[PDB]
Amino acid sequence: AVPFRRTSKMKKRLRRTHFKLNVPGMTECPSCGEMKLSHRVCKACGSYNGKDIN
Amino acid sequence: AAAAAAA
Amino acid sequence: TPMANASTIERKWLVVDAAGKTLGRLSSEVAAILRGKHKPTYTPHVDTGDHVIIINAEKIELTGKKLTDKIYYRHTQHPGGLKSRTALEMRTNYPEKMLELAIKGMLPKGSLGRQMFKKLNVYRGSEHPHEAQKPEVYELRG
Amino acid sequence: KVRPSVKPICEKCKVIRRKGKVMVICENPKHKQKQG
Amino acid sequence: TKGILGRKIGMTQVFAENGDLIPVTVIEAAPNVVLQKKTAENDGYEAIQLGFDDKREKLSNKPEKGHVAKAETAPKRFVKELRGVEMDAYEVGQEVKVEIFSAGEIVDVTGVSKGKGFQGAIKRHGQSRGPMSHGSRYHRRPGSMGPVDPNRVFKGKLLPGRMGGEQITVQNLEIVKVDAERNLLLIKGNVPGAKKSLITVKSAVKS
RNA sequence: UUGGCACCUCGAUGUCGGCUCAUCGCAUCCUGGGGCUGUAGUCGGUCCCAAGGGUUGGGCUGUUCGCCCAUUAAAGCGGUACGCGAGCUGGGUUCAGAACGUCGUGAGACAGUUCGGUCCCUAUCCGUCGCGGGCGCAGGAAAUUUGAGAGGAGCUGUCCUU
RNA sequence: GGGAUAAGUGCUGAAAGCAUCUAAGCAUGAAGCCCCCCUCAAGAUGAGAUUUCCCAUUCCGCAAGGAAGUAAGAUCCCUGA
Repeated sequence: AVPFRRTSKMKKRLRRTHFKLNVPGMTECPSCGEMKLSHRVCKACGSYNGKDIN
Repeated sequence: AAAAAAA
Repeated sequence: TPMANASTIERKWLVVDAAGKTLGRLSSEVAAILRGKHKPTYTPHVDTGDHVIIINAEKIELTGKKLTDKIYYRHTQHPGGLKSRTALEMRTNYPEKMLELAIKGMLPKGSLGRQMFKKLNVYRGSEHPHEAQKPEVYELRG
Repeated sequence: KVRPSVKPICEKCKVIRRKGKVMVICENPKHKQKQG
Repeated sequence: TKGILGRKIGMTQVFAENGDLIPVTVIEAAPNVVLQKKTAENDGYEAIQLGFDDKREKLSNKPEKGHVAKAETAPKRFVKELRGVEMDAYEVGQEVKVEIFSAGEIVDVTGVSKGKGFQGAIKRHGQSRGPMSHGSRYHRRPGSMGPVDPNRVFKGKLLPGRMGGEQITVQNLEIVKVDAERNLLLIKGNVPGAKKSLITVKSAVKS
């Protein structure tokens, strides 16, 4: 449970290839925008298909 | 001897 | 100062018939052809060798009692994975990889060795599908 | 019997060399010897 | 040989001609439409394609719609090959039904087994369990990886992992009853897989 | 196996016996095929070819070993740091306490015996067991597939006819 | 259940006019072997094969090539096993 050798810079950067995170499913809000993530109520106008329900 | 009793 | 060819190599196609020769004596000549030892423009890092086609691989023969005594091993990465067959069974079913194992044994080991293995083409006799390349018949030196 | 000292036991024994192996055959089956 | 492929519904029990009680697996496996005939001069081997459980046009692609246009049928959910059937004996678009199997025959049943998730070595490999008492801190663990001298673990060391989801063939099952009206096959014994999964029933290798 | 030497390790290579997991070699315990028998048949003896598979549940003792009970087709020998403690237990060896016998004036000692006695580690890399993301496979795709190769399985008893 | 086999059992036969399981030619023969039973398998860079869709735009780069939109198709997001 003890590291025998230190990790080099290149192996660390290769391990950090998949550490990035993705862009969310964000789309144009039909009321005002911009923008609104899919299948959630818009935080700006408080509308959802298409009534102001807050 | 060689007793493994390390503390 | 001396010449060293690179991307100017002209590669020819040769047909070698294995009806009466050994496994064996022809395989070293084919490996030397594939390395490019017959050309004066040989450069050891650029693969100046040319293509060769071997036909009648089932007609190969080998002297002595090697038909029952010579054993080919194909050990896996598993314990107890030693699998063995004789030279008669390897010739009777499919002698193509018999000939390619001979050439791979006599070729150098490395990236160029795997590249020069790609120019080899071994077929069961006596026709090859490379008539579009117009290969010439090569006779063995002995 | 398999022994590395294959020898003719009696006068009827005959020494032969089947398959590169020294053997003795005889009319008596007790005298049958092989090596290797 | 002959065979047919379908969906199993569940298990029931049927007594037949005596007092004896038989565990019975119910399979919906009809109709199956011949989609493609593989030939040795073109494909290199002899086989037939069977399609089962046709679906809506919304769930089918344009290549899937064009592939079944030759057989004059709707696109189907399950396509598998049978090899080697008695060539030819079937034309492209002919319906294969459950009447090919009599209710005394011996068949081979194959399918994808039920998934168990990532499981330990005791359940996945049947390995024996360590003591729970007399000071022991050892149970539910796979074991020693091997000797010291190779300086490595040999390939094939049984370790925890995902169990199930693989193809399992159960050999020499017997048909109890065939239902031509409701497209049902009644098979003696247990059949691998979960409910409403794809089950392929082929004739056994006799004898 | 018991030894011999002291080449490697004393700025540490954890040492017995069990548990778990195994793998390999036959100088083969059974099963398979045979030769010779002072083999009438069953059961046997010896020597060949054969590692494919399988080779047990207890009582005693820390014990391996060994003896005994009951089976079995048989309860085979060994190697892998006398396989395996960053996988597990400390019963015995092998700490600090206290006794018995013996030796020693004595402090103390005893492969002589007995009672009791802290077993740490969050896995970096190679290895193994599973599951993904890329790119390639000279256009982009949805399906169905051949098989170069690889893994799994491989054991046998009893009864009736002849 | 097939094929080549080990130990064995042999047939026809000469070196050596005989004899002979062998030096040429044919067999038979084991839970060994290679298949038939099951499973993974074209990253098998040697990247295989069959069926069926989509089509051959625009703008630069005179050649190689590079950007934008899209068809077939797939994904982000959501309901779940």
